[PDB]
Amino acid sequence: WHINSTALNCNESRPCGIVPAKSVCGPVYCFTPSPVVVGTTDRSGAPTYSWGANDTDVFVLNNTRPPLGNWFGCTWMNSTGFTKVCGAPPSGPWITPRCMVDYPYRLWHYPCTINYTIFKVRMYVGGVEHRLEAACN
Amino acid sequence: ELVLTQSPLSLPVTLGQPASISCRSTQSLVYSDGNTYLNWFHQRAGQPPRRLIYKVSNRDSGVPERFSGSGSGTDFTLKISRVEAEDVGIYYCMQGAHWPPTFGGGTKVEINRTVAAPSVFIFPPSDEQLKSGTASVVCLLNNFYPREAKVQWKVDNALQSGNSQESVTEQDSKDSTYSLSSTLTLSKADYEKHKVYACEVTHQGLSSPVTKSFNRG
Amino acid sequence: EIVLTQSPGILSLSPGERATLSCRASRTISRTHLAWYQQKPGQAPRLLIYGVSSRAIGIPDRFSGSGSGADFTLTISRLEPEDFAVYYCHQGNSPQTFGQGTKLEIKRTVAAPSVFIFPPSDEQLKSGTASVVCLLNNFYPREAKVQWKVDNALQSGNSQESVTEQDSKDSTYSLSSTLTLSKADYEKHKVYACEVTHQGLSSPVTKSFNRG
Amino acid sequence: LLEQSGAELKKPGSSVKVSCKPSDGTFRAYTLSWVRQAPGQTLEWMGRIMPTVGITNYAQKFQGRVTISADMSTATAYMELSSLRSDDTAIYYCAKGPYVGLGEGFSEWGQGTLVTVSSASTKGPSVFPLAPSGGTAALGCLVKDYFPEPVTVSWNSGALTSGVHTFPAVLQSSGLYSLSSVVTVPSSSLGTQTYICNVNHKPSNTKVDKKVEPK
Amino acid sequence: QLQLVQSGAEVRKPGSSVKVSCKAGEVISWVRQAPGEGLEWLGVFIPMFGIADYAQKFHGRVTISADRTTSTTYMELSSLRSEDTAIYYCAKVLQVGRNLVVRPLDLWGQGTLVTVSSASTKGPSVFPLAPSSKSTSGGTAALGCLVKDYFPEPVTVSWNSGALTSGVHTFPAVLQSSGLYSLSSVVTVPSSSLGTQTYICNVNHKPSNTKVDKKVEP
Ligand SMILES: *[C@@H]1O[C@H](CO)[C@@H](O[C@@H]2O[C@H](CO)[C@@H](O)[C@H](O)[C@H]2NC(C)=O)[C@H](O)[C@H]1NC(C)=O
Ligand SMILES: *[C@@H]1O[C@H](CO)[C@@H](O[C@@H]2O[C@H](CO)[C@@H](O)[C@H](O)[C@H]2NC(C)=O)[C@H](O)[C@H]1NC(C)=O
Ligand SMILES: *[C@@H]1O[C@H](CO)[C@@H](O)[C@H](O)[C@H]1NC(C)=O
Repeated sequence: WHINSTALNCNESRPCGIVPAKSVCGPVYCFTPSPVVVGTTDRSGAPTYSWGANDTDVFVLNNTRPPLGNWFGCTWMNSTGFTKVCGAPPSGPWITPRCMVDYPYRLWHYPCTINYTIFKVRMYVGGVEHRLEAACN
Repeated sequence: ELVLTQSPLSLPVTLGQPASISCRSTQSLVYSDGNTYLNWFHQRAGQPPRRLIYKVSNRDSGVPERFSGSGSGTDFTLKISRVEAEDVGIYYCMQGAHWPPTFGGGTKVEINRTVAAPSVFIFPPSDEQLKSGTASVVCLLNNFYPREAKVQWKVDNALQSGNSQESVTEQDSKDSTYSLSSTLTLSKADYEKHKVYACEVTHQGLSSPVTKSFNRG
Repeated sequence: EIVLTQSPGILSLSPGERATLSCRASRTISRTHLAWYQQKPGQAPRLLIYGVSSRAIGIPDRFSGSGSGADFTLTISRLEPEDFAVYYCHQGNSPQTFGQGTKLEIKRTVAAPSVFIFPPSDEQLKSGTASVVCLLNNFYPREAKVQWKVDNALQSGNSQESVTEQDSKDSTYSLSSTLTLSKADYEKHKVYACEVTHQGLSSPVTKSFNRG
Repeated sequence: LLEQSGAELKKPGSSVKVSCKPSDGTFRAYTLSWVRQAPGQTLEWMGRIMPTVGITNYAQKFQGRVTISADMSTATAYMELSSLRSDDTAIYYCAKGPYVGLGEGFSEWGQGTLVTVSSASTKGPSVFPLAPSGGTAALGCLVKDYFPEPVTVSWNSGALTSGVHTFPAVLQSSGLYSLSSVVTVPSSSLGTQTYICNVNHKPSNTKVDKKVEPK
Repeated sequence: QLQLVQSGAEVRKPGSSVKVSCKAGEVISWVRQAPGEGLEWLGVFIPMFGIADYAQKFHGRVTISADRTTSTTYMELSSLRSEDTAIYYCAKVLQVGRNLVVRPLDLWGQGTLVTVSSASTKGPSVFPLAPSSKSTSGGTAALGCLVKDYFPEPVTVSWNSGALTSGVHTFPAVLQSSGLYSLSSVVTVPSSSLGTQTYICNVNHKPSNTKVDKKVEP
């Protein structure tokens, strides 16, 4: 993942569709269920490298169900500091009634899962194999 | 796990007549998000495929109204209201409902305009080829139909076999004809041993077999 | 990558007038994230204008930026002796490129340089090398030319120049050219001249000396 | 419009890289897929890459033997197909699928890249004219002993396109290919107009413009 | 926390890696400036996320480190070459708007001079530039000292222990073709005091621990 296209708009610190980058801070994470970072992007354009400063930078999060389509759903942190989600999980991205997808900014986006345990799980969606990291109780 | 059957595999239809291509799957293509993802593609000879139908009922731009798709679930149908000379080639049905996205078996469409006799031409070999080790004589069949055609090589009025190469073209989308080219490859030393070379063409449109020959050699 | 072309290269104005600097860009700089900086010789830069119009803390009201898109302007309401320095513009994306800078110097009466030439010392000749220094002091403008003449032969590629910063007392530059030779090649000739050409000199002035 | 790499001959066991360049010169929001077609087979989807975000997904058949890489600031997508085999020779297309994902198919396709695998050496084409009845006059231009495919033929520098017929390539006993190309023009213009077939073989890197004359 | 400080000057050889500390808050950044050349933008850094962006030119060899507790942002440049010889500044971005890294830098460090050369630390050889009573212009003679063959930067020259300041011109150092620097410092004095006044240049080169007082006489 590149920080060149990563929106940093921190102040005083269901369909996904498209989200303006002026109201997001930190990386935008989406789950295929494997974690994927989406960089700041022009409206149907090349990925821009402005740290989410420019007012035309958005996050193209257009979604279809994941076996042969885009990530399940995306999660991120917005400017005020609230966890904003979209789409459907595999609230947070749940692959199991007691298991979340582990990613670098999981603790920042969901601090309630700090005492969770990390396991190496396998999830089969469609016909493709995904070896991801899971945080469970 | 999943497979698509394209029936019929070869659908010859007359000009200006309806024609339907059925595409059947094993599972339902409704998918999770409720949008049935089946696509139809048209491929010509020498050109990459282009999309005509991006959803079972959705028509893509730049496509005449003579096309339409139908079906739901497992059975699907690509019907053509009026078949023109333009609509030739192979037709594929593509499904994007179950990983991985596979294409159909292919349906080659042929037109049924009849009784076109070939204009047979013959070409003596070039001197530059005679300067090399081998020489080739070329027999030409232009703008003919049906595709069934039988050419025979008469070297000094004697039958020839085992050294002739035929090349048939795709059905022309302009006038629904074919074209065939024969090539007789033999050494220059074996070329001098004869004087009259001929290629005799037999066809349905010709009552008597037409033969074109040259007396030099 | 953005490029930032500043115009002009060197601005020559007098204390009391008004300056107008331009920072032309090649691509639009996002939305007003462009900054301006001043740098005095021997010091770190200083932030003057940020956001193309807002003023920084402590910056006097004489400075003011403007413009939008690919054209930008910084205007100092009235120039004072503490404003003549080199200015840079700072831009909204990943390259975060800088300009090459514009020099603000005091426009002064054209002063002719005082040409002094120094033969190499004997302590240096005992080491194996010989350097001939030519001095130009208190001249304006900065554009000056020196040409060494070893036995009246025009030299090239064997001399290095050095120019001081513009003085603050009289706003004059100073130049020093050092002609480096070997101990053998120095004792092979007798005439060593230093030809100087300048705007304040109607005729090219030449200061020379002989070994002895 | 999508640009694509030229034809290549790779001996078995080596690798091949096919390029796919958009006409705009900048990547956008779409999924880029790679679909090949073996001789006498149906279209086979190989892999998909989302170049805006960098997600790759390959089919189970080519897993561990194909890799699709896209370079930013260059507007090119590469398909590294390692460990080649005689059955892997085909025409490789790069198709533009919606950023939404595959399922709706592909809006635009590549021009097609023919990658041939063989232990035989690359050989250049020799051209021989066909001297000029069905009511009209015939006129031809023959290409013989070239390998591998393909060969493109333009009559008159792309100006004469009406009445052209380029026959498919035929395999010879010596392992070489040969194609013909004939046009039909009236007999009145046989002495007032000259025709020049342009032959191009990308592996041979040679272009010959032989002139046909009625004799 | 009135201002931030920087690490002291250092000299390295090609291929080595140099680190510069920056002790003092958000968006600490770094820039450099070649002698007599415009400023070049080096990578910026966020204390909140701990990850840093960098410019295209040297991205493969620049690493920004940051220390917990007290603000001690580091700066390491790998595979040094002669082009990297410059003074490096660290800077804090002030009055951050909605975007974290986009706002401009305000305060700067004192400046760390990094010299990348193969030559070794050598003291200067001070040679006198003798004055002449014929070269005078308006009763003002010229005399000076030639600080030659020293490394590395910098060197300080004063006259009569600071008692003679008016008319003193110390030219910037030129980089000779051998890898060593050469400096010249002149002073103008009236021709009448050439045989009655003592003129001594005070040459001080700290990197080599060398101080020389040279007496200039006609
Ligand atoms: C960041 O996300 C939070 C939560 O979604 C937003 O806070 C909400 O703002 C709306 C605005 O009308 C209020 O109605 C809600 O009550 C707020 N929710 C909470 C929990 O306070 C916030 O607005 C977003 N950031 C921005 C830029 O608006
Ligand atoms: C984001 O930055 C880009 C590059 O500066 C801006 O793109 C320019 O947009 C203007 C106005 O629409 C066009 O006239 C230019 O042709 C564009 N330049 C390029 C190189 O594409 C874009 O407008 C910026 N976004 C915002 C909201 O300011
Ligand atoms: C993304 O989705 C939005 C909302 O449906 C749509 O307007 C836009 O065209 C889509 N863009 C792409 C590249 O699919």
